[PDB]
Amino acid sequence: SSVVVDTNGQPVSNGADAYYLVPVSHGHAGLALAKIGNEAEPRAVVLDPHHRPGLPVRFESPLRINIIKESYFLNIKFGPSSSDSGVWDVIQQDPIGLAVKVTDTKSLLGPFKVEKEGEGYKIVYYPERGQTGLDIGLVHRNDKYYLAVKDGEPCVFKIRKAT
Amino acid sequence: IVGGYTCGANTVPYQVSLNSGYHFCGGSLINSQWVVSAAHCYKSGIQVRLGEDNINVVEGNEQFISASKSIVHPSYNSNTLNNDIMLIKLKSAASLNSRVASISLPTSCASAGTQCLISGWGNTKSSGTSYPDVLKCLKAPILSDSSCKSAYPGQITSNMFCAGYLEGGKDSCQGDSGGPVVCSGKLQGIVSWGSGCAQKNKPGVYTKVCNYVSWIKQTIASN
Repeated sequence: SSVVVDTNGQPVSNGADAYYLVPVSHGHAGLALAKIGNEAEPRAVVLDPHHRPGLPVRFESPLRINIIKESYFLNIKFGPSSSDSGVWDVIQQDPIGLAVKVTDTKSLLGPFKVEKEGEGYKIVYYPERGQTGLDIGLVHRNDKYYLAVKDGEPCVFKIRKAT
Repeated sequence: IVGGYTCGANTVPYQVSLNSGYHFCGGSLINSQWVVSAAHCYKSGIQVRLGEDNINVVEGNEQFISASKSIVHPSYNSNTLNNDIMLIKLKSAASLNSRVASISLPTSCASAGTQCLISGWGNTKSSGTSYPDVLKCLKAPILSDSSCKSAYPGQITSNMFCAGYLEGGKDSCQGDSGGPVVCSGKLQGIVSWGSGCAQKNKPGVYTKVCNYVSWIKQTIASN
């Protein structure tokens, strides 16, 4: 029921604005793209020290309200607002596991919710909407931090408005 | 409002805005002390603003009345968007005048093709964002339920109806939620949700007010 907000105290807009995800435990890490296995194009989302400020995201809910709540099912996407590229998804992939990846399709109701955690916010993945959720944490590999399912060990974010 | 026109100051006397320092949802004034809106517009400490045409200027005929009770429909489902309706009781009765009038509850549900009026301060563009200062209006017809279920598979409940234009270009959008859908002088719909705004084969979906008329009366009577 609580509103998701930015660092300036303003409620997160619905698709309208992009926001940087600034981790509290990785001050020098921004959202970025990397390859996992034998992929030609980078489709996995990582926290990369070689990328500050990281890639900003947009929060989209089909509800025609201008703010984002904890209880809304959300799509998270890179790039422009109405585009279908850069949409986040969870895909079983070795050796990381339940890795956050990008696709070019946009479901009507996304599998993500933004929930309060510690001093900030966590991205919670629900395989389907009614279910129990899985916190997205970090899998340490290749001198970068792959965002992935790590229930009990959430990755904590601040949400910084793109300006 | 995408593809609409400027209403005018006195033209939508039942339109209200839900505020907590900023505008986030629309609403409908149904009597002197009660406003209806969407369930997902629920917020703590809602302040209700009546009689606005320009939201960014204190035009003078406005009244800011704080909510006394914000009652979401008890069957509201945060996962399925069904039962998307909320009641807001004002702490004091609103004064009716040229810019402030109540809209009456519907007697029956409207049938496909009925011409309806949708209003709100939402986005005017299907891609990107642009928020107007003055209230915007749009005429749009109710669509048949068979085409409605085809547009949004598995998501259309018995308490919802589609409205708009299958071509696109004319639709409600983010920021209109909770606002009125008026047909024949009756509050028939509440703007709820849709896939993007004004996209082809992605019409607006609106809560079917007529299913809740007894509950509205029971809730107003009980409180």
